[PDB]
Amino acid sequence: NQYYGTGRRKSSAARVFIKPGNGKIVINQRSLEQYFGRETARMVVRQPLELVDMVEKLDLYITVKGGGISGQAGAIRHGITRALMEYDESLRSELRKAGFVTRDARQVERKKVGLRKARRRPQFSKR
Amino acid sequence: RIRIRLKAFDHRLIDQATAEIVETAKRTGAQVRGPIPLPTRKERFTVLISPHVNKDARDQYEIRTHLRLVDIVEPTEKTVDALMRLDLAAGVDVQISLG
Amino acid sequence: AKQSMKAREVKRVALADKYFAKRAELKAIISDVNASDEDRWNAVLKLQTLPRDSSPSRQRNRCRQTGRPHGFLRKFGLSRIKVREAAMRGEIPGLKKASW
Amino acid sequence: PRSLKKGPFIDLHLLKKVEKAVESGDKKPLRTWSRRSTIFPNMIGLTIAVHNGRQHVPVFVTDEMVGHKLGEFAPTRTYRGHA
Amino acid sequence: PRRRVIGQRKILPDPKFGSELLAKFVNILMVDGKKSTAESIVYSALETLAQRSGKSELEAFEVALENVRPTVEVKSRRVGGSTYQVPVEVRPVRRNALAMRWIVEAARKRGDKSMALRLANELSDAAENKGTAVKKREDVHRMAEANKAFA
Amino acid sequence: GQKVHPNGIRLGIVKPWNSTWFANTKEFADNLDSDFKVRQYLTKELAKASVSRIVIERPAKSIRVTIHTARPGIVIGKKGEDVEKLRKVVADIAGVPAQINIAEVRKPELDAKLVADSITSQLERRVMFRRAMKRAVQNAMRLGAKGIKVEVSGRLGGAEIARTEWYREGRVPLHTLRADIDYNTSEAHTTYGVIGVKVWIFKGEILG
RNA sequence: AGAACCUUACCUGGUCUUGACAUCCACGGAAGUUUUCAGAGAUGAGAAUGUGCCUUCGGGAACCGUGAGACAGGUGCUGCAUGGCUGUCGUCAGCUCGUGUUGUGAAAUGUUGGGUUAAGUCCCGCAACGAGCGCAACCCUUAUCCUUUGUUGCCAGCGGUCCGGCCGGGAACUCAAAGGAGACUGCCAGUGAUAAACUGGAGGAAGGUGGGGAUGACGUCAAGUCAUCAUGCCCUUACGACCAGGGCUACACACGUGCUACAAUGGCGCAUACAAAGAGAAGCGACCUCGCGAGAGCAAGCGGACCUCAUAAAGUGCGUCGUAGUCCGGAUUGGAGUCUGCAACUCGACUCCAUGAAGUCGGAAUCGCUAGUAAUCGUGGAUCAGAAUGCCACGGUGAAUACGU
Repeated sequence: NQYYGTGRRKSSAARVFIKPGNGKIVINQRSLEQYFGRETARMVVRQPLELVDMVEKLDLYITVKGGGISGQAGAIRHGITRALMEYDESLRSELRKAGFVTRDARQVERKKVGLRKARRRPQFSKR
Repeated sequence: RIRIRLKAFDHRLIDQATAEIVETAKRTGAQVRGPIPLPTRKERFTVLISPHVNKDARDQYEIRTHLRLVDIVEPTEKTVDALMRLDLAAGVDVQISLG
Repeated sequence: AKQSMKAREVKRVALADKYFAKRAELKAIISDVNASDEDRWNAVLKLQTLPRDSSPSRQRNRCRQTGRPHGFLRKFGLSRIKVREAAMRGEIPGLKKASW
Repeated sequence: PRSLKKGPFIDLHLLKKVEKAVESGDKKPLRTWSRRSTIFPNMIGLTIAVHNGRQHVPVFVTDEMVGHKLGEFAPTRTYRGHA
Repeated sequence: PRRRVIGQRKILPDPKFGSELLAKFVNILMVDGKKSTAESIVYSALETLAQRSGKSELEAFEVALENVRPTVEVKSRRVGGSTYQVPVEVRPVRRNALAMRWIVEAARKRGDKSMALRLANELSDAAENKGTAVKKREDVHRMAEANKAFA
Repeated sequence: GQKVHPNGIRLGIVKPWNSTWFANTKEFADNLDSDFKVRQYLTKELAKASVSRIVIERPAKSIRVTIHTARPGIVIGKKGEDVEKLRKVVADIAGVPAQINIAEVRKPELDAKLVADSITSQLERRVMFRRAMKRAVQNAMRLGAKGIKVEVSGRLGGAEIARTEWYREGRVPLHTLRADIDYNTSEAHTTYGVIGVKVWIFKGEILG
């Protein structure tokens, strides 16, 4: 019965499963409060659920790999959104409005020869 | 089981080789495992392109070494020998290892 | 580079090839904590006696075509300049311009 | 400095020369290029003209010079002053 | 730029109070992309401020901001031989930003020990209508007044 | 040094490689060296024979050479006399069993390298460079090149001040990756100095 | 893309002169293998083994030896004799040609004009009509999906459990490649000259070139490079070759580019979480043992989605310090040592203990950056015995601002 959505953001890759239940979130066999020490991360993972009143209605099992914390959180959120879409298919519009269906395609820009970074040019001088 | 590690620079060529190997396996023996693609090695190189001096002037080359893992689960009399006999296309280093 | 330099390099290489077994053995002896002091001393002295060009840390990697000491690459055995040329010509297999 | 397990460094030839000198009991200066050679207890009393790149500069060895090397007492560069 | 105006990028509201302005402030405060620390500091400032003035955390902050927002700023046209500073009515989006920035600057300046504490103090000052940010605002206004002839 | 090499930019798409083998980091440099040697030897030998492209391909500790030449008859000589001779020397150079194949180049006026070589030869035997260039261009056009460019540079007519001159005809798109642009180069070692000859020959676009 | 020796081209001495590197004959010796004393070493003198492929036997091809010359050699000069390669204006939208026409002609026209575009982009007009090189597209990469194939990668649902995907297994998901789909102002409305377009919105992972790279027109600067390479006067018992030591690391000073700081958005201590991308056989080197530590010893696994480098750090929590030249800062110097290496004096890196400069945000002025950018945090790679704060790569966190010309 369990529904599913893949999450991806920066170099993170979340695997969100939605099930009907009480609303307990497990991320890599750890609680939401344990895994994400950051409040912002927590908020981002809860955002979609908040938007469509199904926080108490459904449990979700997650496993996430790659990236840092914020990126991971984003990925998770994306996955959740996907799952929701799969599951209801009538909440899509709301999600779209929110801006959660959109895969955030922003990757880190590669370092470029000549430059110290993606865009930082070295210090110039006429003399 | 016979593990087979195909390695080549051209991907198409490698693919062709793999298919051929599978064909060789499948007629003689039975239950060929399958052509599993491993990660490609993208060995990059930067070089200064000026003869003398211009350091920001550079060419960045790479060699994409592709890997194909073909496995054979049942080595029969006919199959292994056939495989041995069969020489593949040039520019494809194949390594074969039973057990 | 000059011819002379190349020749020298070759000579060094040859020496290295020759004296490897002995030199290595000597090194081992010197290292070996479970050994006599006098023996160790002898080994140290013995090493000195052997030619300098026998050392592998003496020989410089030069380009196999031009003998250019700098800008070398190990995989190709060529200096950058020559490597590039090879790449352009199709002479290095698999090598093409990379973008990402 | 050099490892304690390796011992002190002295050039073999130099050492030999020193030994010879000791045997003789002579005090004529020994011209030497081994600046990297450590001074030894037996070398005390001997004059040993160490090369500085250009010329051999005489170094009368003392009790205090033992742990040091020969090149320490034979300065290579020759700076007087800018004005 | 010359060619094209662009739409301002999306900003998430802060997790504690659910405010855009607060988030913006936090961002402004932040240095070296250490957002979290900055946000913590902001929170601390708020809490202390709340304790001091009563009200809410957010409301108090808003009030403080209000006392440092500039109605009018100046810009340098310089069409003549010498430069003429001209007043201009500063827009809603910008004014809010400016006040925040000023506050942050004041906090940075201030001689108190912890950053958060300093920030809180600054906020309090703003609320009361004394301090550094307020002074700056006054100066800005004053300049505009002086150059009111130009319009 | 503005322009990218036209062969080099297209190796992944429309142009293939010359040396076509796999090797690990251990044996790769050595292989390259061997290739360089053999190629050099071949060039030295088959100068009078119009040779365009040597393609080396080594599977299973055995070297397979493929010589693309306009006139096989001179490279082969008597049936399997010259080729055979070449083979053993190639083997020696390599240190492995050798195998020489000889591809016959249809339309040597459309092969760029060959054209370049011809031009160089002409220059060496003291013709008007311009007339040679014209001939090169014209011939290619006649043969059915979608376009051709040739360029010659330095000490033209033994002049003190060096310059470059070039003749284009038809279309020669270099920025277009899918264009089959046969590019190659040569050098005329004249009495006044070297004269470098470049030539681009556009066969047509590949669709895939 | 790495000067201790080497590199090295420079200096000081010590040496060689058909030569270190090749080809050629003549004729002495099979090559080579081992070892001895003097010498800084280069080199200059000794003792042991071998005679292989073939001879109407005037001898041969590999590899040393000697003399003659023919020649070798030159990182010697000219980049203002050159090729090749490179920078540069500038990834700027330009630069041309054929035929026609205009003008005595140099030339013009096309290529200007009305709009529009990132674009000589596109349309419309028009003595121009066409074409080429460039602005675009084709290529790589990144963002969504589908199919295929599932180990060394994965664990949704199943059983077992040493609660480790580890083992039965499963092929779902991630991921891995290979092949397809997808974005074209294609659809909607308005503005526009019945247009090219523009403005908005719908869908969509992505929207107007989606983000980034590669790609550099004709040409310019007698721009750079004869020291990569090649190439059209000079040296040839020396401007060539070998060696040991030194120098390229010097130090009143001036400039360039970086790193680390000046602190509390921090330092220190203890606990603890989340990456990517790479390299590896004269190599990467677990575990275990010893060492305060750098490391040492033993020694598996592994040419590697398997094993190793390899603990990511910033972060988070708890404690402490409380604005001091400090529990900030680490230069400098003394001692003692580890590793590499024939060899760390000149002149390596790293460690430990001590020492604890200047520096409290920097004058005139001056640089970078418009987004996953700057800022900040670590990680890897090349060269490489050893020797990066440089270079080239990788992810983490992650802003501000753009009214306008």
